Amino acid sequence: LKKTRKAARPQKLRASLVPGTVLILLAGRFRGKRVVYLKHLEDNTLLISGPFKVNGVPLRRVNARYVIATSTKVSVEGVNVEKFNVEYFAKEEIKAERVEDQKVVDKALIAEIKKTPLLKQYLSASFSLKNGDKPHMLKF
Amino acid sequence: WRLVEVGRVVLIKKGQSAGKLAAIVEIIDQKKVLIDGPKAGVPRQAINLGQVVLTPLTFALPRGARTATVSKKWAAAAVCEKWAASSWAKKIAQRERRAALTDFERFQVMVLRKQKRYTVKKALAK
Amino acid sequence: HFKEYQVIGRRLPKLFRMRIFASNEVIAKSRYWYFLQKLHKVKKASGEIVSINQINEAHPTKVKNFGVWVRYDSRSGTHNMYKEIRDVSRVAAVETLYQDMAARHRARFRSIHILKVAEIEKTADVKRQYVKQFLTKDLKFPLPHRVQKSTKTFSYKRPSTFY
Amino acid sequence: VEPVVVIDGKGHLVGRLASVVAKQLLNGQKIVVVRAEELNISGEFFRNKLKYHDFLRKATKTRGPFHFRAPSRIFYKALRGMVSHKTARGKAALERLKVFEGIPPPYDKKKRVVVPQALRVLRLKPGRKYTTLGKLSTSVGWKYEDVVAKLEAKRKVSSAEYYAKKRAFTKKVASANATAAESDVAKQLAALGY
Amino acid sequence: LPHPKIVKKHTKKFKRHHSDRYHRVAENWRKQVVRRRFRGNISQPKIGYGSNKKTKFLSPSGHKTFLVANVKDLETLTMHTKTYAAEIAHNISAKNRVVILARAKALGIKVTNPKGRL
Amino acid sequence: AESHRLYVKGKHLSYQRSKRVNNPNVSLIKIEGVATPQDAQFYLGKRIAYVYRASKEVRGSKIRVMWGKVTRTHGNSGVVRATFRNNLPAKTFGASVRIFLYPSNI
RNA sequence: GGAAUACUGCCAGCUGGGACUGAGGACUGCGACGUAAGUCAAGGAUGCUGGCAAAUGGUUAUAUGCCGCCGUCUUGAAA
RNA sequence: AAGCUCGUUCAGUUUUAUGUAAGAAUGAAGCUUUUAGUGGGCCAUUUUUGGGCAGAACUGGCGAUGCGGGAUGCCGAACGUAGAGUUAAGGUGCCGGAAUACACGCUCAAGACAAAAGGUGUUAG
RNA sequence: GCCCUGGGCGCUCAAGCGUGUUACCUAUACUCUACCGUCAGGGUUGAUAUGCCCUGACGAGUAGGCAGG
RNA sequence: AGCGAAACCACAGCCAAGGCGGGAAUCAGC
RNA sequence: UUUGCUCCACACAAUAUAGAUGGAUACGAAUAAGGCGUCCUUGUGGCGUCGCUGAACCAUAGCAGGCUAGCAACGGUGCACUUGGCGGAAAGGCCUUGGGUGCUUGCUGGCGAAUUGCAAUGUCAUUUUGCGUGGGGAUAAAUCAUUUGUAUACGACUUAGA
Repeated sequence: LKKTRKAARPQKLRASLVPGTVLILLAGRFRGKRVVYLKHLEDNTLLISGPFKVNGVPLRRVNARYVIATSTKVSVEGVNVEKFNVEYFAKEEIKAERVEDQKVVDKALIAEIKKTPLLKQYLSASFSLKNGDKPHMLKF
Repeated sequence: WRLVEVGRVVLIKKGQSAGKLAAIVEIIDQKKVLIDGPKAGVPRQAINLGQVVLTPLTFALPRGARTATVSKKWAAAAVCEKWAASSWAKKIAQRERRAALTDFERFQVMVLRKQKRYTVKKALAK
Repeated sequence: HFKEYQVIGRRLPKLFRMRIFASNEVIAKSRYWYFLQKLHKVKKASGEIVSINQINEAHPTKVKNFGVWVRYDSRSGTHNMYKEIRDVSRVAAVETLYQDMAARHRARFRSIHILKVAEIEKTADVKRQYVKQFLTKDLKFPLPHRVQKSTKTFSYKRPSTFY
Repeated sequence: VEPVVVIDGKGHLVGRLASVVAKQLLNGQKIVVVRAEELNISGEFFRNKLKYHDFLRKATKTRGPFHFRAPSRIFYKALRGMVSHKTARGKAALERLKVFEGIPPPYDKKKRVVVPQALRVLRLKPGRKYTTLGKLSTSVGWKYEDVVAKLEAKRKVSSAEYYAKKRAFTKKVASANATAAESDVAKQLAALGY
Repeated sequence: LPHPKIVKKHTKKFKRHHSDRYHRVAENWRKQVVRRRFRGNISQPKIGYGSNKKTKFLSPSGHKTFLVANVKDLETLTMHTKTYAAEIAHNISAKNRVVILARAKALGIKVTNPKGRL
Repeated sequence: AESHRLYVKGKHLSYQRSKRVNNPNVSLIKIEGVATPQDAQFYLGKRIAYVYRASKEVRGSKIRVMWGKVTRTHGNSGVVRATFRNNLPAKTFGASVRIFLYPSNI
């Protein structure tokens, strides 16, 4: 095999994705649910939180291309997401750490969510389309 | 019955000036007229009646008035304030705002709509 | 969308000069060469186009009752015709005349000769009623049976044509 | 889009209406036509009548041409020539079409629709002659026009009372909204577009 | 591995023109509107359908099929086991088939048609 | 919420074709609401899914789905060309289709 | 007196959305980055991830979108 | 096809000489010798013949010719098997894949050999 | 200028006519790339061969001729 | 209620016109 | 035909969709005018005003939508009943009185969501048919035969009979 000259350039994320932004998932068991972006992982996935205590969505890895960006942002500076890593999702039934870490993460974000009025209930409600909707026109 | 005349204010339907207000300065022929709108920034140019819709408002304008005179008369007549009070301008602004609503804004709108509907239904019958 | 150009020639002198209306300088040069044969006996290889320059309207912001003399080659010879057109610029006035000729006499750019165009600054000088009617004092008239381009395939309100 | 669309033939043009209905049918949209007896065709009565009578005698010989009298069937024939009939796709498309004189139930209690680009008044130049189709059907052999009008007259009645009741209900709703105005929820909705 | 997508170009095997209508006509391709390659007619085999050299004669498993009928023939593939697979002829008795299969398995040569008469 | 829809609905018209020649490798898909190619530009690259039911129970379920993609716009009415790994059967002419919102960029 | 702007042409200007293509096979060649090691979009794709014991797909029947009896004959290609 | 030997010699290519010494442009060879087949008319054109018609001196095209368009029999384009994008002819109300697109007027019955003549039919100099 | 006497459905401010301006429909035509073959040029053995290769162009066709199975 | 062929057989056919071409089964007329 | 036939309740399968994935979301009449609210000296009347698109209206928040606590009203609404009216064009639907029973996101809280591992429509509609029980309802008709003679080429047709 010849020496292919293709360097692993780091991923470039679209400007519409910023930490603390409200994300919407279009695929998966949580499709249609509203989630909060936290950190970008080395595997090109997005670390997000429901938070779990609000809508039941735990910390999960998601792909940007399947996520619709929104202008609504919330503070995420107080959450120490450095603990999470790609190795934190390997498996080779819920693990004990998955509960305590999720609770700790949600404790530092439930207050911020409650700071903005109607944001808790807004996240608790699953997003869905309606008759006559025109996503291209809508800003989301 | 709206009639085309000098000083008649009109709304442009299509083009780079679409959505802006202009006034008829001089009629060229049955299908083409000369319009201007210094306040809206639309340059003085001729336009066909098919590309413009006449508004019910009207103000006095000298025939063949230049850009400065047209702007002065438009400012003096204050036709902009009358236009905003018209139901058509209100509907245009409402449509623009509704199209500009965000998803969270739409959810808040739905919550407020439910709150209003509860009271409205309670007010009936009684 | 026509354009006005001034083209001169001298067969390599008298410096014959005329005004040519064409969509581009290339067509203007060809029309000038064609008109040279009609005006006098000259060929393309005889000389060269001394100068060609586009002429822009002095002020495309004033309505002018252009008086135009046009000669066209009908199916049975060529006849001299004169008309008056109300417009804002010569470029638009000549285009309107061309469209009118093509609609009625079916004469087109191939068989239409533009002689002279001049504005009329005094009323009662235009002898054509279709232009004379627009020279009166500020008038008003409606636009009955107006229509709207309904993008949606279906309508529920039964649209009205009122203006 | 509604599962089924009802089109009011009143003041419409046979040609454009048939073309648009056929195009929608080919796309897989169900459409129904009502008040077909009031449909209109461009041109004076004599021209349209002659164009139809000549058709009745053009021969294939009864296997081909049929002296079909119903105006709804005439409209279907007009739309029939605009569809790829005699094939599975075209025949299946025609299955989603129904034409009835007047407005029989249960279509009466449902919102009918009109085609803006197929309006006879909108597209036909004012002052020019036009044909009402009903007279043509009556002259060519149709005899149910009198009964159609008689039982359509009852359609306007009762429906008028329903409209009056709906008008009263909307008056009450408008009054409730007017007294509901100036509320905090209403003010917030107005600020947020709605 | 060196088994890239093998594009057959034309999977449908050609059939003699009008062979279906008449029984006497065999399906073996034979030249003669077909000669004029009219629209809506069967295509004529031509140089355009040539398979790539690097993948010609290769089975979907990415190995060449080599007929074998003796121990020496199977052993000859010991050097070319990576590319050539063994194939037992239909005339080989079941008695020698066991020995051939055992030798192929011991030398790593794959058998295209195992279980024959077993 | 009563409505769980997350994909823009549409219709299937016919494959790319001429007066007498049709290539099923390209399918013309109409998207509800779209009117001009400019609006359809947003839907480019979106996966198109067709859902149909069969009596036999396939390995995973009773539902079978085809996974396609959008290629480019078509016509002045906003029609968009759609390509599938397996071309849709001709019987589905005029049938509805599902256009998902991913992959997205907004 | 002054700019602006429509139009034309240039950018070895910038920034995206979408479609097909991955073809070559250990390094030798022309170039950019760098004070040097070394790096690079620089004579053809790499890195990661998920579903799988019928997987992908083949022949065939039937229905859908479009297309459509043979050799010799006069020889104007023809019935 | 068959030997030589010159790599250059050639051209259905284009103006001044008066048809050319062309150190004018553009493109890129010769003598042989024997070896299968080859004896048609025609569409359009040319020379432009006379009184309907009949031969005719000529220049482009088939015979051996697919494909798109014209419902079907001149225009485009001349052909390996495939993926991707733009077009020719011809089209964008449906059958039929494409804008019931914009702009200037026309027309009441048409519209996709009769023009010799008339209309108090309609619109212009 | 048009009318009167002299492909199917339908169309009538055309979906008729002439013309001007943009967009779109798609041939085996054109542009980029994957593969077979022919034709042309070249590397090749102090062994890597009627072989292993690199580069370009070309691909209609009856009788007829040649070549390969 | 017998005893069992021959002729013929690519395959066609219900007509509107031009490129010379808009339905079970048998009994009664030519 | 071991409820055989039929209409229902529950109950397991096959069968497929010309192709749901919130709502066909009801006047008439004119298009060189019609509504809406009001006035009434009631009219083709006066007054304020709406169009120029549905780019809207009704709804839409909960494990695809659960449990439970508190506040304000007895309004909104899913569903089993009941008094009564309207709809005969293809009426087969529209409702209306009264309570009963869930929810109510109108407002404020406590509970579980994870593992489908970064997605694989991630299965929720009925069209028809087949088999297993219980709640009722009724228990007939035609052909041949026999024959008729208005009919009758032969069919066919028209009859009488437990």
